[PDB]
Amino acid sequence: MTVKQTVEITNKLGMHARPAMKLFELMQGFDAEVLLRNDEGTEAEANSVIALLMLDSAKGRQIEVEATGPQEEEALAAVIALFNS
Repeated sequence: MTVKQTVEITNKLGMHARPAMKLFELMQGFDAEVLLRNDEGTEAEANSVIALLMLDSAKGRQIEVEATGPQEEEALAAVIALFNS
């Protein structure tokens, strides 16, 4: 059913890497295509660390999370708890 949400960072959308990178390494756990973007117009497909570096400038912005696959919720929901920190 796809899942997508806009997580307002407090100053760390996991952008850093470890957590945002877990999506990917964890994606191997959740079958889902989690998409990370900033309402700013910055778009990052959970897997393009380069793209994640983009939202790094986040710090206050808001991210739009979108996952799609069997476990897109657990995945997007796992980041969220992370995006939500």
